[PDB]
Amino acid sequence: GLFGAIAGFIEGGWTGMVDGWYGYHHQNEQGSGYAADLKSTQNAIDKITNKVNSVIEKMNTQFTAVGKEFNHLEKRIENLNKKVDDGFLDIWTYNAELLVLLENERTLDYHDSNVKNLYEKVRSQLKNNAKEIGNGCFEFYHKCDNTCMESVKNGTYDYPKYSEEAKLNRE
Amino acid sequence: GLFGAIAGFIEGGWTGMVDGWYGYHHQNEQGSGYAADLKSTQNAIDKITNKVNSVIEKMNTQFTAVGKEFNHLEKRIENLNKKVDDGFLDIWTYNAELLVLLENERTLDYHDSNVKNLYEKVRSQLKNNAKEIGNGCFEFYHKCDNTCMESVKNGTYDYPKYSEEAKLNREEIDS
Amino acid sequence: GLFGAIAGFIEGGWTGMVDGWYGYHHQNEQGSGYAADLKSTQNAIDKITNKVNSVIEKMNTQFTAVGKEFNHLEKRIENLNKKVDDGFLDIWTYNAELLVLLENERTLDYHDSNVKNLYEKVRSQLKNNAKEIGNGCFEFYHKCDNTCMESVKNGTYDYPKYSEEAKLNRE
Amino acid sequence: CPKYVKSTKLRLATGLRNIP
Amino acid sequence: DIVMTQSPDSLAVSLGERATINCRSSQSVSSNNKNFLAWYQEKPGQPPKVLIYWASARESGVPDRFSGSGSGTDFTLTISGLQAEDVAVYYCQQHYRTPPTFGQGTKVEIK
Amino acid sequence: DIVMTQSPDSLAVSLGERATINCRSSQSVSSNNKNFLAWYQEKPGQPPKVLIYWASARESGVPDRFSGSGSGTDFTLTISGLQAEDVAVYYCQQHYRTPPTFGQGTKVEIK
Amino acid sequence: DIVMTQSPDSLAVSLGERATINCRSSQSVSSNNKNFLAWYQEKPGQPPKVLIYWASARESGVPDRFSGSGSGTDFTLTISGLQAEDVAVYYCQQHYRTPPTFGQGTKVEIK
Amino acid sequence: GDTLCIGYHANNSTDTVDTVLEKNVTVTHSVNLLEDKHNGKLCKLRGVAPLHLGKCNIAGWILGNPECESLSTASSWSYIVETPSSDNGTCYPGDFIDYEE
Amino acid sequence: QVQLVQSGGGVVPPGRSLRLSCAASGFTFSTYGMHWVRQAPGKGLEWVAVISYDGNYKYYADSVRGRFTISRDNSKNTLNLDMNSLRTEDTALYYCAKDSQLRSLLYFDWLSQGYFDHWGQGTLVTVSS
Amino acid sequence: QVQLVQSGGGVVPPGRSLRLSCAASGFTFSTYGMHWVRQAPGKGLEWVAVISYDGNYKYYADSVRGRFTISRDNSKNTLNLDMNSLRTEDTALYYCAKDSQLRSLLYFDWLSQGYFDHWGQGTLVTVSS
Amino acid sequence: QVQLVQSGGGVVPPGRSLRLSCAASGFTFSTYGMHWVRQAPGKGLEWVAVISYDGNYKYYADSVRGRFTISRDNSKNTLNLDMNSLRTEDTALYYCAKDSQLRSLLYFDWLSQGYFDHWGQGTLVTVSS
Ligand SMILES: *[C@@H]1O[C@H](CO)[C@@H](O)[C@H](O)[C@H]1NC(C)=O
Ligand SMILES: *[C@@H]1O[C@H](CO)[C@@H](O)[C@H](O)[C@H]1NC(C)=O
Ligand SMILES: *[C@@H]1O[C@H](CO)[C@@H](O)[C@H](O)[C@H]1NC(C)=O
Ligand SMILES: *[C@@H]1O[C@H](CO)[C@@H](O)[C@H](O)[C@H]1NC(C)=O
Ligand SMILES: *[C@@H]1O[C@H](CO)[C@@H](O)[C@H](O)[C@H]1NC(C)=O
Ligand SMILES: *[C@@H]1O[C@H](CO)[C@@H](O)[C@H](O)[C@H]1NC(C)=O
Ligand SMILES: *[C@@H]1O[C@H](CO)[C@@H](O)[C@H](O)[C@H]1NC(C)=O
Ligand SMILES: *[C@@H]1O[C@H](CO)[C@@H](O)[C@H](O)[C@H]1NC(C)=O
Repeated sequence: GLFGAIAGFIEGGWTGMVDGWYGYHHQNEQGSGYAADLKSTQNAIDKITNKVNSVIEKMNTQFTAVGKEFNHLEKRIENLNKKVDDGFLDIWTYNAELLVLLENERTLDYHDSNVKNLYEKVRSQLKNNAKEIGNGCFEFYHKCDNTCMESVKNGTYDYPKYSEEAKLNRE
Repeated sequence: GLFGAIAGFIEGGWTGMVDGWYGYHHQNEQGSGYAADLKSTQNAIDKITNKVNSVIEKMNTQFTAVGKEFNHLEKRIENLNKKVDDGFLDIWTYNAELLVLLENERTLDYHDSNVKNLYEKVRSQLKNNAKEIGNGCFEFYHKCDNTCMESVKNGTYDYPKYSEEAKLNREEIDS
Repeated sequence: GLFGAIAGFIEGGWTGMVDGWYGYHHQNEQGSGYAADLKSTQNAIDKITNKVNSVIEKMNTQFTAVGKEFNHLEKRIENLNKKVDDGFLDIWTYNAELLVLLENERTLDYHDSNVKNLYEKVRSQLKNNAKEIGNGCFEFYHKCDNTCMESVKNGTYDYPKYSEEAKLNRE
Repeated sequence: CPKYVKSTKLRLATGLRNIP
Repeated sequence: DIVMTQSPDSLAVSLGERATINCRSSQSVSSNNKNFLAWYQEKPGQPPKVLIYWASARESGVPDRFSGSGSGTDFTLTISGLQAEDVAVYYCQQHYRTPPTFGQGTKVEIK
Repeated sequence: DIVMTQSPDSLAVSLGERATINCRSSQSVSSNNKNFLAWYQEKPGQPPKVLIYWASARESGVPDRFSGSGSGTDFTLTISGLQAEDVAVYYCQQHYRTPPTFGQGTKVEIK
Repeated sequence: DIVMTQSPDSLAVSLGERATINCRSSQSVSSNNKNFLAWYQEKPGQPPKVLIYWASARESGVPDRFSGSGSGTDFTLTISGLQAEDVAVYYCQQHYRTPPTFGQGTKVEIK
Repeated sequence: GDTLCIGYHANNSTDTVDTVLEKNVTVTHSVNLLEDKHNGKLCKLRGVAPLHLGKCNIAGWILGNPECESLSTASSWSYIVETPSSDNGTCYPGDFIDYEE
Repeated sequence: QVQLVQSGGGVVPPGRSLRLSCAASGFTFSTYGMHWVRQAPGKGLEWVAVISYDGNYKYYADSVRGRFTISRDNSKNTLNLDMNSLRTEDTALYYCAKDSQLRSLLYFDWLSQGYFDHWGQGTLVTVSS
Repeated sequence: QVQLVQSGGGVVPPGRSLRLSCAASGFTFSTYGMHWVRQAPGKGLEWVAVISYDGNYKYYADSVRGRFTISRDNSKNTLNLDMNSLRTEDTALYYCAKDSQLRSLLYFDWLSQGYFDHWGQGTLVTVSS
Repeated sequence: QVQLVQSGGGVVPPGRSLRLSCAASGFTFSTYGMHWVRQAPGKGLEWVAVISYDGNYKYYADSVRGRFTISRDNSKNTLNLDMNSLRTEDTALYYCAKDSQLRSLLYFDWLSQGYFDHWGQGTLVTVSS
């Protein structure tokens, strides 16, 4: 977690939301539950499947015959064949292992970045109409109903619509 | 981008400026126009040229003759040579392709990092004297005359001298 | 210097402290001193020793015999062996150099990550009781003894305890 | 034993950017 | 599911003229320049083969005279120089959510 | 420095039943789902040997009838199925600060 | 662009002593602890060769008696023990902007 | 006013590392992945001294060249060492076929 | 050339099971997810079920949820559908399709699946007495 | 060994084209940028033009902009300078120089060039009737 | 298999030096760290010192600091422990142990070691008049 969102300022995930890698939990007078931000996790799914395809498809191996045989009178070239196979084994093992490790670290950092910039988008779209209570949660200064939820998640939240009402409860 | 500054909280690029990767678009009562930042994109050019130099030149290669010839009674050694060349082909193709893709992502992340750092520098330099109106734009709470753009673009903006008029005009705005 | 903490909005490190990679500089009416964030840099050396083991120890080799002897009547086989040696030389130098370069950059930016995430944690606490004067230094709006120094070293700051005093002190 | 490389320096960084 | 219907149906034109079929979706389908729609054509007794994929490209094998364009929520199939053995049934398709809601179906027939 | 401690000292216990040995630390020891404790068993005139590492895992050579547990600041050692050769001295230590302090010592002895 | 001036112009000293010429730039040239300045020297009938690059280093083949320093906007070239074969013209050159600008130049010669 | 600060460690280490984006950057702590120090010795591989034939090649030891009858035999060896000045091989001229074999 | 041959359909009364199989050939099978789609008589096509490349995740249409059991096998390259508690509405013409996105990952029940590349020859099923 | 030789200069009345070629050998030419620089008689040096390693992006000074045309042929390791629209002030001694930053990238009109490593022997160009 | 055998103990009057050394076998030495820890005749065990894997960083306890000296030689597979200015409370049974963490970096003054993997038999060390 280089960006510090997952296992950072958010203590942990939610186990009751199997509907998206990134979601919102909201409660108000007439609604409570877990729902996902469709666009962000859809883009994440597409990018990750492209990443996996990029990792796998770059195998372009033609028809090879690794098995070779040599009798006693040319043990030297048999040792050379063993040397070639051992070297190929070594380079493949080292490169593949470190590639897998680096790719896993980058994937975890990608998910961390998606959580972080989803939080960034929400706070930027919300400004000071809510207090940052912590743990990636927001406490609104005004009545924010279901269409207010849809305004926040869809991206069409309105600043001046609730500004006066928020200022009423802020003093 | 992983920082949300390339197609992030700043949506689209600017074709209006030509004098660098990272810049500004400002308008005030006396003038307007694009004004590209100098130092940040100069450092960016330096690091990118070192990056491409490292990618290209770190592969050193000596004289060799990969072309071998064999006769009909020695098909085994011919196939061994073919296997050696083919294995080198696969190693080079995969290592090069993954290097290209990883470095592409790395340099795009670098550019996103640079533009976000520029935005964070201007945001920390201006702070409460300006209003973040989204899309990477600051609206001053005062009418800054000159050296204001210049000091923002080189990180030496004098905060407290403008702060008095900024807060005086602020009271008109936020009650 | 991607995330912008080291060599970014921090002018430079403190050479007067040796305790940790990610240290503090407290100062109150008694005096000043240097200390280190135990958890963060403990985690840092733990992950970096894991990096060192995953780079060095993972290099997987068994018995090899490189040198081979050939006469003047076996020039083609010796040339093939020379090409093999040069090929593995080229592969190993290329991957070694690029991999160590990438690991260097990733480790430097992990340090940047830890410093910035620590800065963001101390900003997440102390949300409106400190002026961010710059260069990573918080100018506190309330006088508090070392319970608050150790408390921001320690993850248990009490905002409402000093919130009203901070409001009163601000004009 | 490790593989031979004609490189000169492979120093895997472990510490911060040393800026006194 | 994203309900999706096309207005013109059972259109009948003779040979050589144009036949347009616009197709509407209740919710935005395309995003990030990714137009998620396909057109499918089948004759009676024949499997439905793909006609236009991605709503702008051409699957190799279909005649060049078949083309389509559009973005957002309006997506049109245009036939120029319609030929006799191209009488069939055309289906819309949105592969944006997991349930692919096809259009209720439009049909072309010679005049 | 962090100092270890164990409440039972020179406890007397017979064959076949449980001998619990707790261990209390000055402050917290574990961090990031890792218990930083090791137990040490040595007979008189014998070198100490590592007994339980990370307060939950078992080694090669240590009998299956013997294990341990604990999390946080109080860690326990259980003697299940006591043999006569188990008469020894058991030790705590935290390898969480650069001085790993050892406990003042506890003993098991045949009741 | 950027203009610079070498205040001593056509200064004359004999063999063995010290010759100092400065270089004041219109704006700062050095960045990230690196000096972006070079010095050039030409003899009559010869192209101007590089003398000191990055204001502190030395081109291989240049005698050790040629040394220079400086930071920010002020830089100095110093001659330790002038020789009669070093009568020539010295230049400043900031390679920081796309118009590299050479100084007006100074002359060193026998007294 | 009371003031807390955020910083990072700094020392006087002259160790430098090279990255993709920049070259010759000093760092506080490092480990060197490449070792360039050799003891200038032929250590026993697998705990076995090499069959150092001195002034004779494989032909001298195996065929029995009289110039190297002095050197004794070993129950085992890991690898065989020949000096570059080893010329005392097949003293009678001829073709020792499959010698490298 | 892709080929999706299928057989096993026929006449069936309501209230009993039915097995269908769609063999695949001419292309690599274990990398492409496969799809099910049906043609009610006198109606349009509609969605049935999907299964991923690895067969780990299995998604269903809203209409036939809990009654249709999709599975695949990669040893013999067959996509099979199981039939539980049929009704007269289930009478249709079944088509086995292939997804387009290579190695498409389906970890949530609404994700953007690819379009249909290639379609089967069709098998006839009737639910009548 | 780096070598820079150029020729083709001479006397020319105003208003007719003149072309100069600076052939280079003994070093890797295609991986380095080149420069043009001139010595006005009785005056100091001043910059003329620069071309990068790939030859895509070119730049000129504020005195000869829109009149000169710097060009390059890496297949012959030959630098060229098309030179039109003369005036009397243009008389000088032309040198071809090599930049120091290996494979430097020039993308805008203010970047930092490298220092000049090696210079040509110099050819005379003059403007007289 | 691991072996930690040491010798060099005996009777030493106060104020005079003493040197201890334990060699190791059966495992790779330079990778793992090494420790010293002492058991008083009746009191119990208490920590002494530690050295890093490469021997660059040498760390001490809070009691024997300024009097002991830790050193190691990876070529000879030998640990060492020199001593200055002993006092009467240095009677113990000196143990040298191993570190479980592979290639651990002991950079700063409070980092966490690993559990002491395997142990030496112990050589007798005492101080008396
Ligand atoms: C200030 O600079 C602006 C451009 O930012 C220019 O239009 C204007 O003439 C200058 N005004 C003064 C008063 O210096
Ligand atoms: C930034 O520009 C302003 C305006 O000219 C100037 O006063 C200031 O000195 C500049 N800062 C630096 C560090 O060059
Ligand atoms: C804070 O710390 C110092 C030691 O660091 C302590 O002696 C002092 O009493 C404390 N100051 C206050 C004001 O409590
Ligand atoms: C620090 O936090 C711990 C729990 O993590 C708590 O017990 C303690 O009181 C806090 N403060 C100090 C000064 O140790
Ligand atoms: C750094 O300075 C310290 C004094 O604080 C000195 O003992 C040490 O030798 C110096 N380090 C180096 C590498 O020169
Ligand atoms: C690296 O920089 C140091 C100063 O920081 C300098 O002494 C040294 O010569 C440089 N080395 C290289 C290879 O550039
Ligand atoms: C052994 O080698 C030496 C090398 O100086 C040579 O003079 C001598 O004749 C050789 N003896 C035999 C028996 O080959
Ligand atoms: C080290 O060398 C000794 C002496 O030859 C040998 O007995 C021992 O087996 C070697 N060490 C190992 C770990 O094999």
